[PDB]
Amino acid sequence: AEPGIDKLFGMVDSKYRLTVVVAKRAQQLLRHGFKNTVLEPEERPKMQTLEGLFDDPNAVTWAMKELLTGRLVFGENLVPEDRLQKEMERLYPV
Amino acid sequence: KEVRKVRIALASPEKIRSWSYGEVEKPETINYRTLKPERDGLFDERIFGPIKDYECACGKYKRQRFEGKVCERCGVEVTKSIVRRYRMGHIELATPAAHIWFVKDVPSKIG
Amino acid sequence: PVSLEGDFIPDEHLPSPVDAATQSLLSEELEKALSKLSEREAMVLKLRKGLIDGREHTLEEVGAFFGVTRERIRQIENKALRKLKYHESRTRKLRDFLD
Amino acid sequence: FNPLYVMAQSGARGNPQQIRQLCGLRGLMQKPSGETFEVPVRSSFREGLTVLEYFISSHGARKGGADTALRTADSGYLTRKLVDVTHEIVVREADCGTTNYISVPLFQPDEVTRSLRLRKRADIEAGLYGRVLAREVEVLGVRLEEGRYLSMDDVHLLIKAAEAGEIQEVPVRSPLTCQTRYGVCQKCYGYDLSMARPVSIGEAVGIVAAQSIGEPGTQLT
Amino acid sequence: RVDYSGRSVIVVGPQLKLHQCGLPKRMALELFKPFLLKKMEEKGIAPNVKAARRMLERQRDIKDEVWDALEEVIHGKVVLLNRAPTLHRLGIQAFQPVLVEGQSIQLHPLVCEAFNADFDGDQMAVHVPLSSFAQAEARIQMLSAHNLLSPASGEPLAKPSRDIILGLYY
Amino acid sequence: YRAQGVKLHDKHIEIVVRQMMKYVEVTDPGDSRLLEGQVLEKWDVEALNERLIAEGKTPVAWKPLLMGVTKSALSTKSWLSAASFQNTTHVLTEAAIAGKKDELIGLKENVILGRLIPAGTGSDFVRFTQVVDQKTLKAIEEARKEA
Amino acid sequence: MEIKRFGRIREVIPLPPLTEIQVESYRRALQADVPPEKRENVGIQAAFRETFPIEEGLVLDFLEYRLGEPPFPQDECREKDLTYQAPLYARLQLIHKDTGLIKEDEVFLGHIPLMTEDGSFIINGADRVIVSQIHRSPGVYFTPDPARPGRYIASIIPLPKRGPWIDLEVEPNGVVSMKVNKRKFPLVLLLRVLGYDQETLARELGAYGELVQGLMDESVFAMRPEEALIRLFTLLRPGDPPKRDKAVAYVYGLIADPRRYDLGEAGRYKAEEKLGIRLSGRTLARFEDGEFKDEVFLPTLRYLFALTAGVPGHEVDDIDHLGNRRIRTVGELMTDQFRVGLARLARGVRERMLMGSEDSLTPAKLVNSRPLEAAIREFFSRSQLSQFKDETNPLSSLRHKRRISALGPGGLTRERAGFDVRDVHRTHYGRICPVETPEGANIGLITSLAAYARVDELGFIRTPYRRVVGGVVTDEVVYMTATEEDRYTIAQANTPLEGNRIAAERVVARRKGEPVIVSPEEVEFMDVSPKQVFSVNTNLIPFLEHDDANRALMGSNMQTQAVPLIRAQAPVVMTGLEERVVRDSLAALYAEEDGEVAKVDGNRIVVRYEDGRLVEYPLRRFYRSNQGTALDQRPRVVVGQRVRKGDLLADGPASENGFLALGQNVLVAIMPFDGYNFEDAIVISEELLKRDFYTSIHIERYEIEARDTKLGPERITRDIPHLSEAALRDLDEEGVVRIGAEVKPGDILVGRTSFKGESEPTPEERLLRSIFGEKARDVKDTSLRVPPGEGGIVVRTVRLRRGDPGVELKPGVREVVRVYVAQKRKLQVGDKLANRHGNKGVVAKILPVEDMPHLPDGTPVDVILNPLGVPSRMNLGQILETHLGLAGYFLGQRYISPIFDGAKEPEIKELLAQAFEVYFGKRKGEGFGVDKREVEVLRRAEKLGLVTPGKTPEEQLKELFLQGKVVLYDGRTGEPIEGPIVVGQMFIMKLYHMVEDKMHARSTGPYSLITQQPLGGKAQFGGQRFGEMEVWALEAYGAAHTLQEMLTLKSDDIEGRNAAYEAIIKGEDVPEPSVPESFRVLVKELQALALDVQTLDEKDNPVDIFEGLASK
Amino acid sequence: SDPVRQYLHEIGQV
DNA sequence: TATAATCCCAGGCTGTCACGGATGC
RNA sequence: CCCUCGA
DNA sequence: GCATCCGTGAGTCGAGGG
Ligand SMILES: [Mg+2]
Ligand SMILES: [Zn+2]
Ligand SMILES: [Zn+2]
Repeated sequence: AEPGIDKLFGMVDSKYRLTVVVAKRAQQLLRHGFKNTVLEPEERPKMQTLEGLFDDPNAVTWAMKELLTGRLVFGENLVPEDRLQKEMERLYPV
Repeated sequence: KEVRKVRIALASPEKIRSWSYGEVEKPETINYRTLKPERDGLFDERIFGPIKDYECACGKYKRQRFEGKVCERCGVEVTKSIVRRYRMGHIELATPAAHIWFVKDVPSKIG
Repeated sequence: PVSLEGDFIPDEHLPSPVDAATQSLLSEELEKALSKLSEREAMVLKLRKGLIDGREHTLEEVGAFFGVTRERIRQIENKALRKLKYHESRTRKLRDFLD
Repeated sequence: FNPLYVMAQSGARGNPQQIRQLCGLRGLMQKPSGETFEVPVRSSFREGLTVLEYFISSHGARKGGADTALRTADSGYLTRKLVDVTHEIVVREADCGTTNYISVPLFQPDEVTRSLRLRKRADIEAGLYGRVLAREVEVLGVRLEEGRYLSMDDVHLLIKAAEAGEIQEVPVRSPLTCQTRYGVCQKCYGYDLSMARPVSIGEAVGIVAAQSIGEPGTQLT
Repeated sequence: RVDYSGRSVIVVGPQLKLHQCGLPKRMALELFKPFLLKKMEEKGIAPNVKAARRMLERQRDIKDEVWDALEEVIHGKVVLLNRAPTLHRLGIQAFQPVLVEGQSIQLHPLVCEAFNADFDGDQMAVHVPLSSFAQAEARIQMLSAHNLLSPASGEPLAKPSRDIILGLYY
Repeated sequence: YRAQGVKLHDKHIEIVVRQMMKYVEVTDPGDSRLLEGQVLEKWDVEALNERLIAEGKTPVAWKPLLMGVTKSALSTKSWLSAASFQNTTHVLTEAAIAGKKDELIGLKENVILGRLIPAGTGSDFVRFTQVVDQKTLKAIEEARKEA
Repeated sequence: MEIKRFGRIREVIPLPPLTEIQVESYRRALQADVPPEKRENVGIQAAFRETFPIEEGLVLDFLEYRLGEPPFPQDECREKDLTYQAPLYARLQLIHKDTGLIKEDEVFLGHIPLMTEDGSFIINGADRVIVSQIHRSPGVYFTPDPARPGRYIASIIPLPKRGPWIDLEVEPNGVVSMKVNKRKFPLVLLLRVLGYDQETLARELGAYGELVQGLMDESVFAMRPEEALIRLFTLLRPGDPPKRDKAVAYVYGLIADPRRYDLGEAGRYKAEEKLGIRLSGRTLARFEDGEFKDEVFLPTLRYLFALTAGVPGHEVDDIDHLGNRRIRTVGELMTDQFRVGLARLARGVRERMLMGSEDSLTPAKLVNSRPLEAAIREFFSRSQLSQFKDETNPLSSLRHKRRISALGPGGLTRERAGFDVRDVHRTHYGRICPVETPEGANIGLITSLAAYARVDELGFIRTPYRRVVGGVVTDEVVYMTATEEDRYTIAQANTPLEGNRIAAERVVARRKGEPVIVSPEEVEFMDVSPKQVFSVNTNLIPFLEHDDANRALMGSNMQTQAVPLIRAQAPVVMTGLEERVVRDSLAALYAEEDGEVAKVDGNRIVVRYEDGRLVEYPLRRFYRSNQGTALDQRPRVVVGQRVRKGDLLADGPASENGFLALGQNVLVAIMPFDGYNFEDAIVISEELLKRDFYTSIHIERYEIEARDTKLGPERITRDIPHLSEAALRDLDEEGVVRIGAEVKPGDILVGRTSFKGESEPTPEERLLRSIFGEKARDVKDTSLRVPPGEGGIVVRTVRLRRGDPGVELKPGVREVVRVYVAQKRKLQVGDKLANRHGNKGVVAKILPVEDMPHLPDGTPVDVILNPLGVPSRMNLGQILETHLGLAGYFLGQRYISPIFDGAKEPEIKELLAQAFEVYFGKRKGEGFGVDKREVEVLRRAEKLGLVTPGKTPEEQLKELFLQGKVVLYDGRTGEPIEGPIVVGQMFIMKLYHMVEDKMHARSTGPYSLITQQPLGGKAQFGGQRFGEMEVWALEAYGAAHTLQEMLTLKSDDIEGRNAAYEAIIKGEDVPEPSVPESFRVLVKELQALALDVQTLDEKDNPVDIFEGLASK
Repeated sequence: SDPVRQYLHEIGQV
């Protein structure tokens, strides 16, 4: 079971809304090279390699964890799309 | 644009003809040696489209620099072969005939 | 011939995604190699192999396009081919595409 | 602590009938005509049967298998029909705003027609659990408000109150009365029974219903 | 008929947590193959994609580092398991895979009830969701551990049965 | 279902039966363009009726009509649904004749078209939701405030 | 080892030859061993007799025929993919009615496929079996009118084809109606056409009250037979001019013509017996001296009227009765197709007779054998009852040949077959096996023939019974039909007998299938044996009477699925048929006569007999069968051995010393183990892999062709463009893989090069070409490689070349090469195991020997079965097999326990006791007492009530052993299991279903032509189908993007999928999907129907999904 | 119904 | 391109049921 | 597509 | 208003074989 699923499901008015928020954030992180993360270095999910701990390649995990943090804001009609896109590309170039 | 709807209606002979890229005159498939589409046959490239990407039948225009250009000699447009899945043919009947769906589907609409 | 009724029959015309990706990566890598040259010699190679308008020009036409003699443009083609050979022997990137 | 008795009682495996076949008599059997033989098998698989008894049992077995197959086919069909008729039903909003509802009876007329008796627990649960009350209900000093999703406990409580003769029927929001277009609303539908909570908007309850009816269909004897 | 879908015989891993399934190495390799190629380029196991694909083309040309790379690939992601016939939505469930030697798919003991899967030689199909949307959909919604109750009855579908009940009773 | 020892929540059956009661038959046209004995959806006839009462016209007198799931599925407003179920010929002919438009309301339609279904993550309710971190949100808030 | 056999029942007669149904049928059909003038009127002889003479040369007549020698032997046929057949020569003579000229010549009619010694066929190199079909026996039947209670329907049924089904009914208005080809007309008319007058019909039918009044119509008797005939012709043939000779021709052809109308001989006899009349011919009437004469119809109507009125001695008929159903064997079916082909040839003959010179003609010029050849060829190739043989083990073949199908041509169509036809009828007793039948849709349609059962010449099935006179059971064996059986009272075979006399004053018997308690004096007959009531397979299940029918069925069906093992053993417990089955299946070699064995070799066995002659038997070795199982015969004898007649010379596949060996004999313990055996799964000891238990040889045939093209010929070569020596290493000079080489997926069996198609080099290709300064070669690599997940060692290569002796291939094809790749398959995870009792499952775990629960003396069990299987499955036989198997393990002996005459409990108890005395006492003599753990488990047993309190540890342990349970030590701990565990020897088989064959995965690959959706099937490297129901799943979950993904990027969306793979391999997220191509196919296929399909926006303005490509 | 027979009639008219 | 020919491709060959709709006393 | 065999 | 013939339905996935 994905950790804190009860909490995430408690956050929203529909489970599917959660799914969308998560997937969108995952694509955001994948697009900006994770640089936009609200996670502190100790809050970073880790993959255990042959060598040692590395970052977690799965953006969805990251997204759900970030969503757990309560540092993300979700909703409809918060910002025009293009403006958001270019603000993110300005803050975090790819 | 975004597709919000799908309509299905009856097709006029004028509509049908306006779809068609040519009328197939002959009941011929392919040449029994060269294995190529017969002229005014069911597979004819003059109508439906080129067999090879951006290449005519005779081979006069082989490149993308010619697009929309119809070869004069073999009468084949130079374009993507994929259109052979798309472009419609047609057959003009001497005497008109009845679409059987509007005949034998009870109760008969025509009837 | 016999009736299709056919589901055991593959489609041999259309490219598989593998082939598509292969051609894509080949074009990209070729642009990488041609970027390591000067724009004129790269353009000469492109016009000689037909990467620009789709067809291969003769020496007189490339020479008339850049404004030089056929011998000159042929020699430019040669030195470009040579530099590409050197960069190929060095990097060995394109080898895989020779099948 | 006998293994048969253990597995049977715990529910791990086996049932009273199969066990009885393993121990006591095999029992009566059917003729191919659906008629019953007058002479039962006195044997158990422990004892072993006569070729005759075994033969009768083969009648029965064959009939059974056939039934199972043909049934599977028809059930598949029904399921497909159902999916096709319900597929556009999806929860499209929170409230249709309907004042309409249905009243779920806790009592059914006796076969003796002597009086009304309490409906079986499971039935009541299936008609009640996870539903929204369309009206305020005051019973056993407990206040059940309009807009309350009945929990399992709420339902048990209502059964109790029924046994006390306080309430014979429970008003509830139902898709039968739901005025939502091209689907149902949140309230009228119910719990999302997988999550035991109010259903998320956008859940497709048509396919759910269809499948839910479908799967046991193959089991219906 | 879809790309990125294999099938094999299912066997019961008891050792699986509810959210997991045994996925054979070969199968997992072929299904994730593009991701495996990309990850192979990210590492030094191959200069480029094509060389890596040709590398995987023959079985004796396959080394161990590619398996580790594959392990790096599938991290956090889930696949989909399905048994035919599919009677209800639980006929398909999401499982975070775990690579196993051998050709058999290892399934969790509980979820069997929802699949109506014993092992007589039943076989199941696998599917790899591609996008991040597909993945989030699978993990938040279609995850096995996330549906413990029948959407029909509202009773737990995943519950102890057979051996488990037997032991606890004993 | 009970008799066989299968627990099944009534609300599903209620959904289906609701789809069975979906249609009505006209016992009188009133001031509308409808014909006596014409069969249509209860929703549509009630909408038309409220439109006539609001207009002051005579309402359409109608009767409840119960049909099985098969006929009802074939009777749906979407011809892509009906054609993809059974009686394909009949459906396609009658639909073409009427020049009927499929509004792509249901799932099956969009499945055929390969589109995104109107349920779950594809529901218009939740699919327009946006995700923004406080840093980006504040950057945008400054860009908004400065103009 | 010694084999102890149980049971008090003495079988009087042995089992008849099993394959004899096939063999006798086909031989009786061909009569090749019969001189042409001694042949009877049946078979292909019947075919010739029916077809010829051909009139209107004016006359072409049949003299006789013959069968020649096969152009090739069997093994050669299989090798070269030819058919095993004999040339058919027939003698015809041409006779002009006028000239008197007689021209006579022997004509070649083509070839007739020949049946091998075991009862199979070889068609185009593939062994095949012809399955006997069941149907309604021809005759006259009467069944109650379902609509009208008290009334009835007479039905006259001919052979399949051979005539119309005729129904007779009494209509509501009272008239007698006749239905033919779905046409209702008064029978009175036809009766008049037969020449009947009201007088004869009134005296005949008048007795039955006011029945005959419905037969009375004055208008009919007011006209002579001619007028009535023309009338009926007008009734049956609207639009057809009622010319007299035309009507006579049609009607005669429809009823009195033996050529186009034939009842079965069985149909004839049954009609006679039912109606109490005698049939001269096989038709319903005759044409004699210009007029039609009655045979059937009047007695039929008389019987019908008698049945209707309630006239005594008249009854309806069971159409599922085994007396009213008959079996059409291979000879009869072959006869029919042969007949049709011959008639086609006759049309050809007449059509040739109307043309050409009327003077010069020969039987050669007239006869074209082509349609006959095509007819036979179609019967042995594309027909229904001709099936790919099941060779997996000998038993599979035997049963296959013993099958009975109700489907096929002339048979029931599926989904039109309900319960009545699928049911086990009371007369199935000793005839059709009540057990063996497929699971699922086919249940009840495919059945098997009983062991002692026989099919007679009339197509009916007979079962043996013993004559009982005055309470004395003789050895006289009377084979009875179902009706004959229904005439008597028959006691059970287990009936107590002192000598030949009935010992019991109360005996169990059957009257018309109904079980009844009777006196010895009332017993007419007696069962031969229990074996007679079940099939071959079902007779291989020990303790059958302890097994529930279903799991028994699975027992049989899975027995036929068993893969032959290298180490295979006959079961520790046997039913006694494990020998005969090997014999009749011709799997094992036998000594022809008495004599001395001259030589013994792997490839050869030479025997000198009492005659002095030296006979060499070649040995079949490592031969691949239909299903991929290896067939090889191991010599069982030593040089100079003295053999008698019928002694075993060599063991074939899956046989141990003349006994049938399918699976293995292992040591099982039935306990749960750590949830690995949860739900039918099984746990096995790794030791089984060590000693090569459950290991089999599997061969896989591969084939590639080199053909002539228009771009130039393909050729087999060792020169393959762009391949390293590493790739070509195991290839020989010609390009063929060497014998004995190990091949892995990706390896090349046969190198091949094909000239490239027309290639317009893309600018990238030209640039790269110029860069590497290498010319693109003419050919390309088409070479046959190894399918992923397959491989092995190469046993053989077969090369066929055009222009070489004895070799001619299909047009356009140069050369054909076949590579035979075999393998040795160790038991592994996912492989399926099963027993004769129906317990089945996959191996989920293989434990190292130290983890296996073991005996106190340190003997680890082989296989761990979960007990939870047994109770609901209700098969207890496996248990008894396990106990007696344990006693056998210790006493070192096997057993023969007949079915329903068994080894009962007490005897197994005694045997078990002896087994204990071996198992324990040895230890006490070894200077060891009882272990502490054993004492604990004994305490637990006392608490379990499994032992008696107060007895010594030894006595209690023995008390546990007679219960077949023993102390078992967990290998991970050393601590005992808290209770005693059942442990013994069980017979467990490896089935054909193995994970090596079934594992498949796909990323991308081949797509279908039109739809551009991926292919399917493993061999084609196909993708899994995501069905409607799966879409229902994803929809119910409400996962939109996963579904959409499945609908586009995964399957038919080409832009989507190419861009997808490209996106992933670049480490980019996948792109938004576009319209699936199959939708475009839908649109265009609707347009071809003249339907306009328009994709519109919200403004109803058209949106082109074809992007302008389809628009001018 | 049947084209052949119908044509035979139509031809039989002359 | 020249006796005279003038209405058939035969295939016949059967054990389901339920619903809707047109058709016939 | 038919058969046969698996679930 | 009530019988009768015609048309259309009748589980999924997988395997092998022709
Ligand atoms: Mg199973
Ligand atoms: Zn051209
Ligand atoms: Zn509502």
